[PDB]
Amino acid sequence: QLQESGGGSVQAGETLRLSCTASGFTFDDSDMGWYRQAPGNECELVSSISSDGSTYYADSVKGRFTISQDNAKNTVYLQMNSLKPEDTGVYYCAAEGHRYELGTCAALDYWGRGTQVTVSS
Amino acid sequence: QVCTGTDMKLRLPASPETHLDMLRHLYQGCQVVQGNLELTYLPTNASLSFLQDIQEVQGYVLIAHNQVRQVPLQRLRIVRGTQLFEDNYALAVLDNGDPSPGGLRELQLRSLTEILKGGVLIQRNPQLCYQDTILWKDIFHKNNQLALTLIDTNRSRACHPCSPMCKGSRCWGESSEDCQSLTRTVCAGGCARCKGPLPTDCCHEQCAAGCTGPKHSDCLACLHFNHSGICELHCPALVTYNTDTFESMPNPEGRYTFGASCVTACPYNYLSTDVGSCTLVCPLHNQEVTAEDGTQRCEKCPCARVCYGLGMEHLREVRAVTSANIQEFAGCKKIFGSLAFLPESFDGDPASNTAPLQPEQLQVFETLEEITGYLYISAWPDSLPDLSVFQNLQVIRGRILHNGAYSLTLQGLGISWLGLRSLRELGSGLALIHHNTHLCFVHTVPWDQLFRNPHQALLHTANRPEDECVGEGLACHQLCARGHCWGPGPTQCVNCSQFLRGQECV
Ligand SMILES: *[C@@H]1O[C@H](CO)[C@@H](O[C@@H]2O[C@H](CO)[C@@H](O[C@@H]3O[C@H](CO)[C@@H](O)[C@H](O)[C@@H]3O)[C@H](O)[C@H]2NC(C)=O)[C@H](O)[C@H]1NC(C)=O
Ligand SMILES: *[C@@H]1O[C@H](CO)[C@@H](O)[C@H](O)[C@H]1NC(C)=O
Repeated sequence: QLQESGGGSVQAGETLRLSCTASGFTFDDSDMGWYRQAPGNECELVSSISSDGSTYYADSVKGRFTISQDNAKNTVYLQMNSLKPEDTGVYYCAAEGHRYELGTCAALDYWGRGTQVTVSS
Repeated sequence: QVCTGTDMKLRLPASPETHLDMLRHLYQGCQVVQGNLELTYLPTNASLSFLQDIQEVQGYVLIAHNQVRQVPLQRLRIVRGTQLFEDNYALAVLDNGDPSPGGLRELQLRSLTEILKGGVLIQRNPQLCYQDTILWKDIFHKNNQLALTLIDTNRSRACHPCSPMCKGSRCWGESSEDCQSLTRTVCAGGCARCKGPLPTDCCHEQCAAGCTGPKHSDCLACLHFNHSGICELHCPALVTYNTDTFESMPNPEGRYTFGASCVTACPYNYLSTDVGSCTLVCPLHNQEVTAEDGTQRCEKCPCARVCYGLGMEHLREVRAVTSANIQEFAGCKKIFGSLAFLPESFDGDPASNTAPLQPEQLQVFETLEEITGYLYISAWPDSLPDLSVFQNLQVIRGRILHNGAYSLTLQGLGISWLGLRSLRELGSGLALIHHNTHLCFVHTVPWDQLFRNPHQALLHTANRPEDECVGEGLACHQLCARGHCWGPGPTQCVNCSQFLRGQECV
């Protein structure tokens, strides 16, 4: 059972740490990924990490967002530094392996998953 | 719990006065509908509090020419679409409104979450909302091939938008309870149905429309068959084969497949097969058989010549018995098919050059003793006062019913009485006797003893009033036990008050 934590209202330029916690599982040999959906904008894959720790990002997040899978506590972290109001939306974590059909953001929105991000200036 | 459906379509009921009564009889207390759930030509006043128990429709749901605003099909989880409206749609909603405004306003199919085969056709009904708000492809099954959807929003009102609590603003109604639950498009692992986002929340492969848990006991609906609360792919075969020789021995775990539920034995008026099935028409290179206690089965057959009625063989497309084809029933003691008498029968058609049918040609049916399908009569020779040519008819099975509801249909006939003295049972379906000006001896027939399941009854109206019959002295002879008789005199009594005299009573 995967749950998202770490959301909140913050002034832009500040930082937030996002936690993708699980209740069972192992993310080994199954690369994870954070997604995000801004109000009335398309679902976007912000960052994803491999089973071996080879990270990927998008052009808007690189050098500001660092993704990292803890093995022991068995939780995926996403550190978001240099936040901009363009970031604001809802961030859903979900295995790129176990991918949905109606859309990652849209399906996880149905089941009431992900955590809220809010950014003013 | 399980009930037969109908097969009328857009065709218009002849007795609007009893039409609703038939539906109540059909669908009251019924959880699963074998064949089609057709709801058609209903008024505004109409109470449909019987449809509330309906849960599955193996046929196609049709809601057409209905001035009602509510159609309570809340508990309907799945439509298998085995048969399809226009062979393309599993759910058809057509012309519901037009000449407080009248028409369907909400569909409120809040539990529908499965359509195994067939698409959705909604058109021509102004009051209806929440028709384009629904994500139809989540209700559509994965392997469903017929995934067509033609919907019409053209309306004459304002649609109060879905509750904010409806995820995706997808809803059947403004209410908080009428939000469309998804069970396919929002699953992972790819598994057809789920109750959550993760693969560990996937429904068993043998579930349909969703589930409450992982195992096969938890299914909202079984995709294939129901094995006493479990959903197997096939039911347990009745035959096990010797490892060495292949000698067919009957196993005690065996179950016949009736609809989508494994059963110890078939229901009444249904045929058991060696193939481990319950059915109404027997497979090809097969013959019908009777048992010690009347139980009808289906043995493989050299296979004996037999008499086909309407809806079988070449008489599949034939509209009704006519002068061109009346000769075939010669000597038939049992017709495998339906007998339908229409105005065009006795009038004939000069465009085909099929001459009229004379009343003496009906003598042929003097031989005939059983009808597998149904007897339909909206025409007769005014010459004949009654049904004498069918005095021999012992039983109408009604395995094929007219418009899918009626075993016995008698409408618009100039005849004094019936005279089916032999008619001891009606296997399945309802009796529609109406708009027969001169008909007496109707309340004299004990129809309570001709019916076999409670979903059956007689629906009568626009006849001759019994008040008039008794007044004109038309009642049961004093030698007919409990005054049960088919017509005037001791030549009609059901049980004779004293000993036989062949045809006549004494
Ligand atoms: C499939 O057919 C079965 C026929 O039994 C339907 O009935 C269901 O039967 C199971 C047990 O086999 C019920 O579960 C439990 O039964 C016990 C009694 O043994 C009861 O005390 C428990 O509270 C529990 O209900 C199940 O509820 C019952 N469902 C009914 C009667 O509606 C079954 O529902 C059919 N359909 C499917 C899709 O399984
Ligand atoms: C049945 O329809 C008529 C139409 O004039 C209406 O007056 C009546 O109120 C309806 N019955 C009920 C109980 O609303």
